[PDB]
Amino acid sequence: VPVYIYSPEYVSMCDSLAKIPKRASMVHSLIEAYALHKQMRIVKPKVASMEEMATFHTDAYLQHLQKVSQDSIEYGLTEGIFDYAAAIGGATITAAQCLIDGMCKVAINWSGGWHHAKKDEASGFCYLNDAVLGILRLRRKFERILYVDLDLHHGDGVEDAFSFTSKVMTVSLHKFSPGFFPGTGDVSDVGLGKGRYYSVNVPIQDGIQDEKYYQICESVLKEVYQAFNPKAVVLQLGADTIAGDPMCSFNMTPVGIGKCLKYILQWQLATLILGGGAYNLANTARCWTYLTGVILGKTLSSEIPDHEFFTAYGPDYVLEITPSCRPDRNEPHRIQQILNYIKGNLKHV
Ligand SMILES: CN(C)c1ccc(C(=O)NCCCCCCC(=O)NO)cc1
Ligand SMILES: [K+]
Ligand SMILES: [K+]
Ligand SMILES: [Zn+2]
Repeated sequence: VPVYIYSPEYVSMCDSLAKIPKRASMVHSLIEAYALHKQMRIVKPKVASMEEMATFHTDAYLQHLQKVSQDSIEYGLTEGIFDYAAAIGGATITAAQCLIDGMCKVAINWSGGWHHAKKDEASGFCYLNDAVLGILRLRRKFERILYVDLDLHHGDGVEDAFSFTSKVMTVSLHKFSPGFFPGTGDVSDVGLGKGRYYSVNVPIQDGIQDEKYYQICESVLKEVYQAFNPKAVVLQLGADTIAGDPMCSFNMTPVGIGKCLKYILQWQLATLILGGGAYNLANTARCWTYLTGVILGKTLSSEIPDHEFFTAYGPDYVLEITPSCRPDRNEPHRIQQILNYIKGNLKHV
């Protein structure tokens, strides 16, 4: 039975210092309104210790972050932000611990996925890279970890953490366009040194929809699985790809993301599920509730059930999201060229 990382205090903490308010409450409240929590093993998250956070971040960065939370320019830098970051990092580590111990094959921290943070630098509103911390916890048991990042943005912090190693392969599908954050992650970015070809990047343009996205994702993950043979997976599912997000870049629905998730779940590997960037509150809850249903194999009712935040689901009050009427800017020949480039990189793996 999947593990669901959750406590009322954790959700309150996540919404107190969140970049987007009440997002954690709405996601959990919708999952609860669909009664999906009854089909999962609810595990209270522990708070990450200083030593656990220092598995990736430097002592100087963690000490400075802890002080200002009580030369910030140097570390890419709010009251209480350190306890917030330690709570989210501890939640992802707790999920990874559940996977190590064989408590489950899928463990979910929807409030995690803060993929931009570097060892000594906050970045992209990420003060602590819980995805890296979770991978490093999984490295206690699993020899090869696959990190898949389906956020709108390039998972640069996670890729940079493992750029020099072949024990962790990072795969990011993201918007890539001059001026678009964080600006890295071209298909030519393949890692460095012993990690060369163990970073995979799929640059994508505005307006992609469910069918073409899944064709790209399935093609990449199929070749990655055969070449890399991962023993565990960490999957980042930032909902800022979803139609109606203020980012207004991709044109996805949770159904397309869900097919990517299903393809990974079929591998039967230990799988750590994370959230990520997401800026439409109601659509974020829609997406991650639906994806929770996919994890559980359950079909959900279309009408948003009556619950605390029902009035936020206008004007339609249904779970389904409709794509926006705007163009797909992705040229099929550019996409194929990217797929050819990646296939050639993975022959080296
Ligand atoms: C209030 N408002 C509309 C905004 C405030 C800040 C930014 C921004 O700094 N953007 C640059 C940093 C982008 C970080 C993206 C985080 C993300 O989703 N990563 O996956 C933009 C808009
Ligand atoms: K991504
Ligand atoms: K790597
Ligand atoms: Zn994002």
